[PDB]
Amino acid sequence: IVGGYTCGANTVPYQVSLNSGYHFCGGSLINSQWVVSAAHCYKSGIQVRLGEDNINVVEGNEQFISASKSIVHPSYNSNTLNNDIMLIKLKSAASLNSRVASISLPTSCASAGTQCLISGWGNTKSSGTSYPDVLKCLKAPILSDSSCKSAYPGQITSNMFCAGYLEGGKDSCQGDSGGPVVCSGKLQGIVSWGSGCAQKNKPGVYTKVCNYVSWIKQTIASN
Amino acid sequence: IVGGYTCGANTVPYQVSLNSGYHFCGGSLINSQWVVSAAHCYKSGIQVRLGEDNINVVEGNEQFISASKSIVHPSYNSNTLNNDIMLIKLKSAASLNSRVASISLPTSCASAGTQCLISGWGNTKSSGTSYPDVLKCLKAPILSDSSCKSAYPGQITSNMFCAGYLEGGKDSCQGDSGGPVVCSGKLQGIVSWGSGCAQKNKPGVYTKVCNYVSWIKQTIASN
Amino acid sequence: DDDLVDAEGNLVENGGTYYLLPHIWAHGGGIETAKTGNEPCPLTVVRSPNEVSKGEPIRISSQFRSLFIPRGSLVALGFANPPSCAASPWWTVVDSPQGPAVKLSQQKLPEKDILVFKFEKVSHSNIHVYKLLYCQHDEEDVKCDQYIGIHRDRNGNRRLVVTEENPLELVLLKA
Amino acid sequence: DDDLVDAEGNLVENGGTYYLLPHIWAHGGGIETAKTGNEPCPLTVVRSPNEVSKGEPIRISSQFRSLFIPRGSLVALGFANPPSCAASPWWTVVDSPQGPAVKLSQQKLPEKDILVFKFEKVSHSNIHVYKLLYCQHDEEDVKCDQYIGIHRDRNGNRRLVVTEENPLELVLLKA
Ligand SMILES: [Ca+2]
Ligand SMILES: [Ca+2]
Repeated sequence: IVGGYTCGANTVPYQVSLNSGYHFCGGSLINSQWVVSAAHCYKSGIQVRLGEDNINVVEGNEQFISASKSIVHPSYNSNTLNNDIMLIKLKSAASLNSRVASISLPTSCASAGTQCLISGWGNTKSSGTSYPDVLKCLKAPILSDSSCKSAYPGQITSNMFCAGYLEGGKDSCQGDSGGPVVCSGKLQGIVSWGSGCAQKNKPGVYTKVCNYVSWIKQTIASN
Repeated sequence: IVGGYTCGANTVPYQVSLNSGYHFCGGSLINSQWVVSAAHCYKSGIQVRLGEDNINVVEGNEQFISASKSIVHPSYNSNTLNNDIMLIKLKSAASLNSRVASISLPTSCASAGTQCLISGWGNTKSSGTSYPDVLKCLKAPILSDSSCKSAYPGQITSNMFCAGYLEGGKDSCQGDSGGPVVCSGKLQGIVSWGSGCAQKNKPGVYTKVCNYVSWIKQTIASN
Repeated sequence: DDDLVDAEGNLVENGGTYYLLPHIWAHGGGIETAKTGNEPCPLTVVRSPNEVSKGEPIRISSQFRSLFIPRGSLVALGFANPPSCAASPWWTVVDSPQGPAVKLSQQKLPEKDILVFKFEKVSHSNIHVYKLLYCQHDEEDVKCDQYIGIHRDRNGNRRLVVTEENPLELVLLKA
Repeated sequence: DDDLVDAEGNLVENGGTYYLLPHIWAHGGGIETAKTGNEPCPLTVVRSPNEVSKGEPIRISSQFRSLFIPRGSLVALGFANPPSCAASPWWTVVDSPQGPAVKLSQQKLPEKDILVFKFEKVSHSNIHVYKLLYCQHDEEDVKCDQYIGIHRDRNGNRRLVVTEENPLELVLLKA
């Protein structure tokens, strides 16, 4: 996250960290056994680390549970960054407490102006690199669909949506992928792509979760 | 100075610092009564700090003497950055010693390829901001006149000469202005200007002191 | 005096970001960009129509390696947060139907096309106001005997151009 | 654990710098630039003539906000230190007499013109090598069914172009 702030240990209970010997993506908990991240974050043998803050130090609230099945979206297209949604089922049900909780699926597709919280352990510099130990947070509003298409000519599809600041300086970044976008208690988006980070007229693009509520439930029932 | 190293306290005894509240330009002690710096470094309340290292702390070997006179070369042209040289007469004579020693003026100009020492308390990393507490050094060879003029199209006069590295990464910078450029124990250049700092094909440009030896010996003998 | 200072009387930080605002006895706001001609993004340097806007923060540079902008030094002027479609953020004076115009470019500009500005104090005090000069190369020596002014165009943009009269006046505020 | 990996077998840092070396060095060295035709400066993307040079360090970026380039992602490729005359350091595929060629531009090119590359792993049992695909938008999808290759011109230069044969074999070495 660029231009954000330190969230606070376990202040974002649904934020999980996809680990592969080290942190590589974010994820979101939607129930004791299912984590929703992005498709491009798909790997083999992913280990889901719950209840984190400092991902490089053990503080006592963690919960590491290896992935038993990693289901990437069937229509996912890497060339178009389209349908960038993945479903991860844990092999062991997470223990739900105050530091490890599920975020509920969206019930609407939030309009422009809606206020959200984007979080993750990604890079904190638009120019240069600097990766945090603790989870960072960013309060950002969903931008107009038209502002989105103008900023990313011929790239925006109905399965995506921009959030952030057209002027720059505040945004999500590399290492935030598969991360959560919670607008008023509900999971509206997943940190997907963008051009650079916190650049002018180059907002972050997020997978529009509201379009997959059906897919997520066909999946969770038959698995 | 970028790509340099910490010189070591009072290792550059001729290096002075011009203060007007804080440090704004370097300077070179040519005798116990005069200092030579750049013309664009002219101010009317200059206090010369001699025997310095950490310009932000009183390490005990400093000497603070005001300037009674400040004489800018009569042919200095701010628009063309030409004849960028100035003479400063200290109110009282500086006590000469190992921590505060004058530097010799040249008798002949330097030859390209000759390695010199450029020092100052300028910005250490240009592509951001960071200004040293302690004095920094850098070994830089004079560059051929052709590559200098080629570097800066239509800007090089005979009172200028380049030095440093055409690859970049090691050059002087904002804050080093007026400072010294000594080769074979002789003051050949004064930190003057350049496009950016340590950029490829953008070497430091320095006032060619050797062309002003007679003017200096003439000014010190009249004021 | 010919020394360059901001609103608070402070010298200008070489490379420092500033707002180029008007003094109270003027209309409009700070310096902005506009999309004129075939420009794909806003590449025209203009004076904001909104008396309330500070405009875009402007990066002011001098080749002299001093911490401040020296007196009578030429300066490069550029948007610290330029639009994506401009090769660099430096302003440049280009020929056009409206006369010499201050624009951003989609092409890298030779240093001689950007090292073309110079501020000028405006005699009387109370406010630290400066006018802007456009300089040119008479090969060796550089001359700055032409001001930058405002020329409102058809669409309402107050374009910054080299005008015979109606000189542009600025008060620099640290950003 | 995805497809794109360097010489040491590590995932490629998104936005990181790498030397684009060849599998078979009789083909040339790393990638760099040259001035061909009427170009005012080195704007042609070529494989170096020098059988020993590592070429220029090349930035490899994906719009995906991941730490490393996802398997099958499109990429932009640019020189970490391009020649002054180029607007942006990114590669682009312009139309040419002898076919679509990889070049640099003096004009800032919109993203669609630089988000046109994709790596394809070569099945060598041991040593990580990739070919390079060229991609262009079609029916609301971007297709990558054309390879990049080398066309030796008269003046010798080993030009990277969209040919159907002499495909590029690439080995990435972190810089
Ligand atoms: Ca931990
Ligand atoms: Ca001291």
